Amino acid sequence: EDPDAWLMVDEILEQTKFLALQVLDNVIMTRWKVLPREQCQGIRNFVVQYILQCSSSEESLRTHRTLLNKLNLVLVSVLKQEWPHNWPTFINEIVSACHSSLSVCENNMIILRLLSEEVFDYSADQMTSTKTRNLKSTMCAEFSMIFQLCQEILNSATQPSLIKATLETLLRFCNWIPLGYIFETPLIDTLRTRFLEVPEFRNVTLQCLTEIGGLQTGGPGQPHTYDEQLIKMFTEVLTTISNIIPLQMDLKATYPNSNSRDQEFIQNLALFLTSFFTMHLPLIENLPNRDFLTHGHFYLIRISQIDDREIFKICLDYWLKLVQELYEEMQSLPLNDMSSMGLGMMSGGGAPNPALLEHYPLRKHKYKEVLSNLRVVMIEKMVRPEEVLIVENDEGEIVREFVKDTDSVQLYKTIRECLVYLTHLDVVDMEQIMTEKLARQVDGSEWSWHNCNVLCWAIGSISMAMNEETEKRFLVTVIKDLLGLTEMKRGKDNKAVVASNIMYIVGQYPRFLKAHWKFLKTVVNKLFEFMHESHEGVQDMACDTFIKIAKQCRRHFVALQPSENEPFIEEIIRNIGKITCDLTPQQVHTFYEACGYMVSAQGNRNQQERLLAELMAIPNAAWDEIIKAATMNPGILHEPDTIKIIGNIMKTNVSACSSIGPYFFPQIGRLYNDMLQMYAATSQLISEAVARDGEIATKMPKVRGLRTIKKEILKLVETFVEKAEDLQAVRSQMIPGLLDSVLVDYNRNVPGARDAEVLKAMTVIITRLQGLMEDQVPAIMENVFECTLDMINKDFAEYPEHRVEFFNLLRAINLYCFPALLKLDNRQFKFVIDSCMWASKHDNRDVETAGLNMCLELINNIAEKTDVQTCNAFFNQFFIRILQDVFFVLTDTDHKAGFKTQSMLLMRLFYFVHPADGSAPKIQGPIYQPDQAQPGTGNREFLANFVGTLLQNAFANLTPLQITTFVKDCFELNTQYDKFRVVLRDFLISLREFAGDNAELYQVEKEQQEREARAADLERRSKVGGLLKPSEL
Repeated sequence: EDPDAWLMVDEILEQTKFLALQVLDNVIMTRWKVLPREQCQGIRNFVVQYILQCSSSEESLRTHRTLLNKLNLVLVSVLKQEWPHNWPTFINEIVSACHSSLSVCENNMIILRLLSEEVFDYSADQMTSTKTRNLKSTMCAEFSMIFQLCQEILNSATQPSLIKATLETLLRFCNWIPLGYIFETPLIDTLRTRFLEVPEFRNVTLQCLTEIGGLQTGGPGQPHTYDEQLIKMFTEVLTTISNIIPLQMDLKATYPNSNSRDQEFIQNLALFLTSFFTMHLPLIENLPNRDFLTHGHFYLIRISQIDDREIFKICLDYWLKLVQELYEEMQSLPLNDMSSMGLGMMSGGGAPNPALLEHYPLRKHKYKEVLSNLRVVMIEKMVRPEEVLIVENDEGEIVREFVKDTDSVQLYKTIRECLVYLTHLDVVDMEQIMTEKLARQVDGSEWSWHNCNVLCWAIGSISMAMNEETEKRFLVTVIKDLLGLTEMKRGKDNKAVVASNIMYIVGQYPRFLKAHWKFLKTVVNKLFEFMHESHEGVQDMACDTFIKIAKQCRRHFVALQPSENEPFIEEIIRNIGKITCDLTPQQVHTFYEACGYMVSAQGNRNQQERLLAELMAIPNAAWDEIIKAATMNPGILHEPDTIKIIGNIMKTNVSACSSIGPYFFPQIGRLYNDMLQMYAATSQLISEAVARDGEIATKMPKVRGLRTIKKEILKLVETFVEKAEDLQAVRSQMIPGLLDSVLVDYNRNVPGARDAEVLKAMTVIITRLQGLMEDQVPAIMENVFECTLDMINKDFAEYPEHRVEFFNLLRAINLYCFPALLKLDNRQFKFVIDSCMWASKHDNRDVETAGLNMCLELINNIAEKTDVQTCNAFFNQFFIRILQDVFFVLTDTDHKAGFKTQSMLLMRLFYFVHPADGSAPKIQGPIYQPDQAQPGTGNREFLANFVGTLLQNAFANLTPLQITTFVKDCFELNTQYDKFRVVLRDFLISLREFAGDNAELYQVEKEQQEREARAADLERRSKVGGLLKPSEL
């Protein structure tokens, strides 16, 4: 036990002694109770002495720096255990030690910085609600001594290392030091005058000042009001900064040509300004000079210009907070009340004419000039929107990208928000800036892909912020200019960029087009032009922009425009093939979806039928051709070409049906019969393929194709069933034939052949139809239930899709077709329960959630919707089975996520035995489990006893009385969910393994706060136009 270490440090010879030190530290961490008091005191004594020996000479210090480092680490390690108990003296000892030699003082500072790092790291995540303040107040007296130390040290020092370490320590202790002690003392003057100017001390000095500025003064008068001191600090520091940084100096170009220290300094400056402004802004506003506010914000802009993601993130956050605070002032105006006259700003959207408010005494005007710059920079720092699918790769060529980092996306949202607020503050100057940049992009030869892109992205992203009129004018100019750019600039790249931008913009402005149809027509034809170009990305974006525009402005296409002789949709239908010539099938599907929206817009039923007919003319004709061909021989069906084609037709129909909805029935009835026959055919082809080539045949491409076909058909059927309005007809006409086609086949098919999409379909049709599938339910269970289960038993993990969809199917059945469920054979029920229980016994959170949900719905339905004898027998077996399993799962370290439902489930279980209401108490289920277990009659008593027996297994450290109280708590709190689950939660927390398990148990409490948060965010955002995307409405 380290006697050999003492001898080691001296007698040896150096890696080995360090290793021994690490063993020592690891042991002290490992053990603390075992040591005898004399030996603990002794080890502290000797470690202190050995520290002292190297100290007295700076040469020895620099020579032994690593050894000193490990020594200090061991010291802080022991310190965490020993110091909180009883060691005030150490601090004073350190005070006397710094007043001994320079070196000793340095080491002391390093030590303080280390201990502070170890404790403060633990306490800075705390948010400093109540705890950090109390700790501060308790150790205030010692901290004062520490201040006298740091201050006088700062005054006496001449050695760089001393000053540096001192400042580091001061930084670490800033929050903890009494604020009054800080402010009354001329510490600030000392920091500014000597060290801030010195390059070496400058960064750390600035970080300290930043921390002081950030310091919350939650009492304006509680101790004293420190606004006056802070103002002096900010002013003088700002002046010094002005001296350090040239006005003419351009940060953007300079910054890349800089080392780590300088960049870190700029970061420190941004953090400083942002922190101070965030916490104490009105102070500078009220100042008469006004120069410092504007100068600081100008610095903020210059720094914001710099191309660095971190710095820019900081600046951006502050800018957002500022512009929100400024805007909400306008929002809180009495002028809102005069919205009726047309005056002021509506609660909705629409930026007000800036001129109307210039006569007001408002904060915004103070920043007027600054704002005019900010917008520009915000335009310059705009990023690629969600909708845009193409980007120039580093190498050169334009390419298509599916998704981007979340970090980029949230950045986009924040920047958009800022741009919107800026636009609201002054729509005119905004319009002027964007118009200028636009004119330069078109003719001014300020042209670059980057500039054009960011400008256009900014333009599109301000939709609904501007009132319809200014928006109208501006958009007219923009559209003309971009069309000009579209035809003038050539080459795949240039045209791709221009087209992309114009498509995004027109995508973002539906309302303008609604009142100005000619532009709508023009941009549509231009979309087709873009569609025919070589690059796939422009095709995709053309189709997507088209579907957006169709979605928002569907009604106009059906209507007759005064300009045109016929409805535009009619024009589209005839030329549809020519348009879709170059398209990939997905693009085609999207197209047909948009057209589907347009068809959905039609109020006239017969015309709707006609339009739908002519719309599906091509897929229907192709379908008929294929039907004839397959009718002659179904061998053609098992050909890659045919499979892919049929799949395409099906997907097209899916898109169309998805957009049109309830009025798709004329189309489907036509196709419906032949689909069933195709389904039966393909299935039969599979049965032959397997018989010839064994069960392995399913792996081969042909069978995979057949299954693909069947799946597509089913997906179409599902879609239409979702959209249906006439449930009775669907039940009568579609369902029996559908089940006739799918079920017996599904049963007879081999496991390889069986497809989960059938189960998905059953789930969907039962979900929509509800109590009309009840008659058909026995047929489904007969053909599905027994065979599917055996696919789970033999193979534990296999057929996961089948697993999830089987369970979800059962959930749908019980949830929607309960009265039908009571007819099941008793044997099947146990399997149902087993599946339900396993569903919880899995690592996947979602399927588990669904499982516990299903069990809950089950027992609830048994209680509330069933006769008492049926229910009480049901519980006679399943109450015990379920309760047991639920407890097993809850008690496990894994499956913590399920707690949210688990909590409720138990609550219900107890609810059925002893409720908290009733003049004469109402028992949901009277009789209990079979006699062989216990002949002892009584529910509550047996429940308590049994729960105790199970609980003793979990943890034996519990008193029988603890169990007793817990059970009673469970019984009385069955009425209130929150209280019950909380008590259970804390009770679980008490356990050691659960203490180390952390807290997943707070799931519900997390959910509620996010619900309210999002509701608030959406509420304030709705109050401001532009913040809501049209599609999000």
